[PDB]
Amino acid sequence: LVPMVIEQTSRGERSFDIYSRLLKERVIFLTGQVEDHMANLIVAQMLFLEAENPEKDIYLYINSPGGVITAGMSIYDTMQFIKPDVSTICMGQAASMGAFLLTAGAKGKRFCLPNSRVMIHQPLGGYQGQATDIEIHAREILKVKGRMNELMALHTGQSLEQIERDTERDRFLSAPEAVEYGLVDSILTHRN
Amino acid sequence: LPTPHEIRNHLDDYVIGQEQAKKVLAVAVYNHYKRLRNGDTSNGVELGKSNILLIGPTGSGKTLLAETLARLLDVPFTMADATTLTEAGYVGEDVENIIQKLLQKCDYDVQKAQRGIVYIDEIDKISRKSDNPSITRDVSGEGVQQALLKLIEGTVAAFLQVDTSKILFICGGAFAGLDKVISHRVETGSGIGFGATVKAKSDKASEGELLAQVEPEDLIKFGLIPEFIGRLPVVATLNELSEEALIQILKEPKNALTKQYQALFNLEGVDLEFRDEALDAIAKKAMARKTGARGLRSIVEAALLDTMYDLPSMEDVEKVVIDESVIDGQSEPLLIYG
Amino acid sequence: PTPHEIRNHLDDYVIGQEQAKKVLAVAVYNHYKRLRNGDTSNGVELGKSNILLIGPTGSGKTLLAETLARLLDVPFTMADATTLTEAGYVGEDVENIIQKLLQKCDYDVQKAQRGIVYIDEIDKISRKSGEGVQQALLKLIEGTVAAVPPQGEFLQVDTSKILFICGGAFAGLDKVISHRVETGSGIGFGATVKAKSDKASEGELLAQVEPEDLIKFGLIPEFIGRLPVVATLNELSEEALIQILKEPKNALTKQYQALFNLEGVDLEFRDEALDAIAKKAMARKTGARGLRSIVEAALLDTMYDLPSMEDVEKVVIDESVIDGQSEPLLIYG
Amino acid sequence: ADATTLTEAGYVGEDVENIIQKLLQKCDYDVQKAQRGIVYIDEIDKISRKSDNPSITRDVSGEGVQQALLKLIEGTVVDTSKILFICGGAFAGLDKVISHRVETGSGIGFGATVKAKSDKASE
Ligand SMILES: Nc1ncnc2c1ncn2[C@@H]1O[C@H](COP(=O)(O)OP(=O)(O)OP(O)(O)=S)[C@@H](O)[C@H]1O
Ligand SMILES: Nc1ncnc2c1ncn2[C@@H]1O[C@H](COP(=O)(O)OP(=O)(O)OP(O)(O)=S)[C@@H](O)[C@H]1O
Ligand SMILES: [Mg+2]
Repeated sequence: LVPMVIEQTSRGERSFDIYSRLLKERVIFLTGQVEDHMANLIVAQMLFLEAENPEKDIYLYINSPGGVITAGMSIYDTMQFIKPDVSTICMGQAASMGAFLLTAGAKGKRFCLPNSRVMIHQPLGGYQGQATDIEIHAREILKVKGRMNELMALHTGQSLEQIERDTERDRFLSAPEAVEYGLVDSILTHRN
Repeated sequence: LPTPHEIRNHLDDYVIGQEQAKKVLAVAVYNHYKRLRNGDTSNGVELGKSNILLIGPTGSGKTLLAETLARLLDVPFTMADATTLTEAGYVGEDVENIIQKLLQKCDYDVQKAQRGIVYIDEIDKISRKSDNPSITRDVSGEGVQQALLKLIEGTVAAFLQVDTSKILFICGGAFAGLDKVISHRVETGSGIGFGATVKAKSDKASEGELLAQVEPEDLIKFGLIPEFIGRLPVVATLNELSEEALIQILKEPKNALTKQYQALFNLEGVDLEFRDEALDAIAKKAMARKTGARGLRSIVEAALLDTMYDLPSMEDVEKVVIDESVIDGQSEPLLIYG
Repeated sequence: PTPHEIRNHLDDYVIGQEQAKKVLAVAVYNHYKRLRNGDTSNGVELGKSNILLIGPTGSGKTLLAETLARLLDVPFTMADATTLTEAGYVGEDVENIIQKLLQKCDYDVQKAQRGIVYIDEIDKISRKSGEGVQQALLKLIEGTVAAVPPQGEFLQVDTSKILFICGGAFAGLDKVISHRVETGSGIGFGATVKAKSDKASEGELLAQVEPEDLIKFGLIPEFIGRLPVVATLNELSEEALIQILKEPKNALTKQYQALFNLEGVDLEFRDEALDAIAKKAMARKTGARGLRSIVEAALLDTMYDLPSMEDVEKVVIDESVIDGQSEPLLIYG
Repeated sequence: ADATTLTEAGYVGEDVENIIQKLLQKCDYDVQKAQRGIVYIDEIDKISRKSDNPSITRDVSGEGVQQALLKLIEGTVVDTSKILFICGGAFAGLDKVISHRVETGSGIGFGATVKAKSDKASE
């Protein structure tokens, strides 16, 4: 069930849900495993907010263990294409594609909760078939791994070699460690 | 009798930053004088009456244009505010007295008064309004507009009967709120996809461009009766003074407020000078206020408020120097003792 | 004047709308011929025949009523229904406008009976208040002694002898008409999609209009009954606007040229330039209304400098001048 | 005097100035004796502005009446700067506003404040 909130305005009472009410304030949610259906929905929300106001910041809370890499790339392109700066805040956890999107936000606007956790790992795939087909798929996944590493180094500011070594295996970093690594900028502990 | 170039040259001596406004007004007024010179109008086609409408943002100088053109012309020129105009048979000032005001200014010269010009200011104030919460009888409103339309169209009414068909009529008044209807019609929707044109709210067409494109339906929706709009084929639209125009009006004019304060301090034997880097800073601040030329006086008054509060009390004062920092509030005005 | 004479004179000031001119001319001739018979020897009473005008915005519906009225010495007034005209909180009753018509006729009620009061934007009050205006306007359209008491003693004139012409730029009326007589779907492969920039058949479709169509549009049955005479106006095509520049007696080109002839300088507009102005006017969607503004602005630059310049015999405007590539060529002499 | 009969200046009906006029009738039209007099007003709560509906139209019978009273109540200009004024009226509904403030307790959950009508504060 989704609670229905009411917003008081001069025109009159308006009916909205919990998610819709926050969307009107330029807020987006990224919950559940990343896929084509959910990823497309997020992209649509970003486009709508840009048309309403191409200057106000668009928030996006990332809370998911990850999902399809291809689906996640669409969200990254939209964030870097729309003029409004996308502010990403990590809530709960952000692993696999979630971690990549966390560091993809506008510089100086990335935040995370004090107890949030971010995990980064190399791309996961796999193909079965003839030898020739397996070779093509192996090259494709390798190329995606290199591109992802370069993008990560661009935001976090670390060297390309450092990112590759740290992505060889799953790496768990707490909120304080994320700031030093470069994934996020500051930590939102209490409202001031 | 004066060519459009002559009126423009002498008109800019007082008004600044309105070259387009003076060009349209000069052409329309010049054409009317040509018809008056030779009223036979042998041509089959009868040119419509050339009535110029002065519409623009507050403080642009619409009333200033009316006064400046009066000096150049020798025909009688009387100014009447529509606020006092009311329906006949009431304590309010009758609208039929406007024509009389033109005769008195001409020394009762009815023969020479038929070629006069009358200007009306604050026309938007008499826009028809719903008489629901109004007083028992809406003396002021659509009644004044309809009565004026009688003379604009051309009728003989009284003294000696005077024909208003050939009497040039010029309208004025700053239409407050008309920019909302104009912007609503011209503005179009914006797409949401990647291949869509998205315009930021800050990067919105200035009010000057919106007024440059107007349609009769906008005036009718504002309150003006539809017949009144048709009678004014010429619509001279003004534009808000730009930053470059504000600085010019701040120094070039003989009665510039800058020199007004300088003479004010001369009473006690003190004088002040405004640095060039400070004149432009004052102009930009005035533009933010959106009050036109009137905002320049307020800005300088506040900046010099402290100077006038303690200068007379102090002794051994010779000169005062004000720069951009002083007006911006960063530091206090400089003063050299002597 | 007989209907034929009325048609000959009106076609000079306004061009096109052949069908609307035939129905409009007969309607005015039948109404006025009845009023002239004030004696009414025959016991049969003469009833008014209200006229209805339907056409796209900018087609000249208002110009047809005003121009036709000028042919006669009777007064003509106009009103707008967008303000919800009514004697109450709904708006401002048009009764005041009726008194204005009386004023034009030296404030004589006898002559005011021949009024041609016209109400524009009538389609804007269609029922979806909207229906309230129509209901209150039913009696006014027909005979009704009640009206604003004039102040010249208080009289009460009837609105039965004054002709009433209601006309508005109905939006979407062509869709309902097509769905009634014309066949075919509007969506699908087999649907007959009408090009927005081509195949301007809206005017022809409007001719096949019946009272049933107006009922669905929103107009109440009582209002439609009040208007027995119905007329239609076809949209002005790109070529039609070109003719309006020269064919009309008081055309824009003739007015500006005559003005320049006063100083001895004659300006001539070539056929190439006329079509250039018409094509851009259609894009602006302003119709014939914007033709005077665009043409004046094009020649405004040279008009201002014309009186000051010396040694001028006759100027000319080329097609490139309209586009701004060059300026009007001047022949020294 | 009656506050309901009063109305904003510039409209038909008795205005604020009429209040002093009635006082003159009681003081045989004597300026000296009028300055030392006292006035009373009844049904003052009837001219209260309708705060529920935002002010969009001139409330001649409401807000306008109070605005005009702001001058003569404390003294303005006949001068009314030396006559005591007493206002009285059976304010209806004022108890609801007071309760909504002092009580400041409501809700559905366990932490809410729910009490029977008997325990609720009386008017
Ligand atoms: N274009 C201008 N050039 C020079 N001085 C100007 C100009 N416009 C305004 N001023 C100055 O501003 C003073 C007052 O401005 P106004 O002409 O009264 O503005 P306004 O448009 O009449 O305001 P309204 O009538 O309330 S909308 C004039 O006396 C001038 O000193
Ligand atoms: N057939 C025509 N011949 C000549 N001029 C025309 C013709 N049709 C329109 N015009 C011109 O275009 C102007 C606008 O056309 P109209 O239909 O009269 O405007 P309108 O009827 O007031 O529009 P609405 O219904 O109020 S939105 C007229 O005032 C004429 O100057
Ligand atoms: Mg019209």
